[PDB]
Amino acid sequence: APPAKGSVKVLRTVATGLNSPWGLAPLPGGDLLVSSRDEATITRVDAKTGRKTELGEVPGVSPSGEGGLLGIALSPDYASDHMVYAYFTSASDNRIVRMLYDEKKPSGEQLGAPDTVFRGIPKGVIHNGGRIAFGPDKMLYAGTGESGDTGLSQDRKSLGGKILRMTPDGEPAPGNPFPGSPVYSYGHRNVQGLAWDDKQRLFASEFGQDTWDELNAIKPGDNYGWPEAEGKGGGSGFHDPVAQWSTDEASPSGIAYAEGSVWMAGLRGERLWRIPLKGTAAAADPQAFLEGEYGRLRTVAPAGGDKLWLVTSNTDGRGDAKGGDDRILELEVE
Ligand SMILES: O=C(O)c1cc(C(=O)O)c2c(n1)C(=O)C(=O)c1cc(C(=O)O)[nH]c1-2
Ligand SMILES: O[C@@H]1[C@@H](O)[C@@H](O)CO[C@H]1O
Ligand SMILES: O[C@@H]1[C@@H](O)[C@@H](O)CO[C@H]1O
Ligand SMILES: [Ca+2]
Ligand SMILES: [Ca+2]
Repeated sequence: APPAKGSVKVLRTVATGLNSPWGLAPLPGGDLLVSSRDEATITRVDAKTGRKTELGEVPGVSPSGEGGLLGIALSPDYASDHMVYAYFTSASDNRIVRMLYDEKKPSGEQLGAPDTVFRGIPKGVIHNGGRIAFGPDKMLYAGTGESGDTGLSQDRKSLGGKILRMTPDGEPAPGNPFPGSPVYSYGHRNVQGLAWDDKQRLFASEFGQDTWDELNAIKPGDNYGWPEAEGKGGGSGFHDPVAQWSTDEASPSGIAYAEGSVWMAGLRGERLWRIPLKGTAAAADPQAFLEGEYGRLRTVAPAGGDKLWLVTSNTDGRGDAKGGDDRILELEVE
């Protein structure tokens, strides 16, 4: 369905001056919530003006290296329950909490005390994963990393190097591949992107080491090969990527599905990748857009129809931040 050749138009800059923006949760009314990894804040961005409101600081966050306040996601029933979920690196682990958001409260006081729904994910200075999202099945999904310990990914008993699927209350999701376990898929290095297509099939981005970054089509119980395999050609028993990229051209974090393609934000690549899909295969060659125009790109989210939100990441410790960084852009895509 999507054309082989795509396009990306930057309609406008929506907001500026964000610090280490990471998680992005589009609100029903058109506004955005954005987390800061290193400041541990969640901030509301007014879509029209770019005006920023600090909701508050998430308690218990311990930023260091790639860890800190990471993915955020609205409850599937957010419109009525006003619950915001957050994945973050604590003193001891990575974990997921939920907080009651009340926009009628003073700035800084808008987040209720966190309810911890899931704990115990391995942490390190690197490879903490951190992207969370609710699937069309109303279950909570989380990408993790192996924390720099390559031995965790293949170990079904370790929460490191996995995609997890749980109830919103933090219990293993009914119908998961392994009895009593929140593990959905394994053999992952570091996963910071999740998105579903129109047929409710999950895709995930992944950072490779020095050779191949990945876009994977995720099936429950499948083994994506890390650390014995990296990129395509993993061998029998391993599930290969839909597409792979050199680490200098990608190093991908967030992904979004829109207009029949996966859109993938590249950090080191400083570019937005388009992967048009036919079923769970690439329909045509992936194409990159915006290379070096806005620096590092971390997060991309659907804004409805042919529109995307895109978040830069030049303030995350590995960029050269320019005046006004980091920013959110509005894109119109094909
Ligand atoms: O191979 C690379 O050049 C490269 C670059 C980056 C980056 O641009 O920050 C990451 C990685 N690799 C990587 O493997 C990884 O897990 C990772 C996590 C992050 C992040 O900032 O959260 N960046 C990177
Ligand atoms: O190193 C390059 C950088 O200069 C920019 O072009 C983005 O892509 C990276 O591979
Ligand atoms: O039928 C598939 C549809 O599900 C979508 O993936 C686009 O490609 C078509 O061939
Ligand atoms: Ca890498
Ligand atoms: Ca793999």
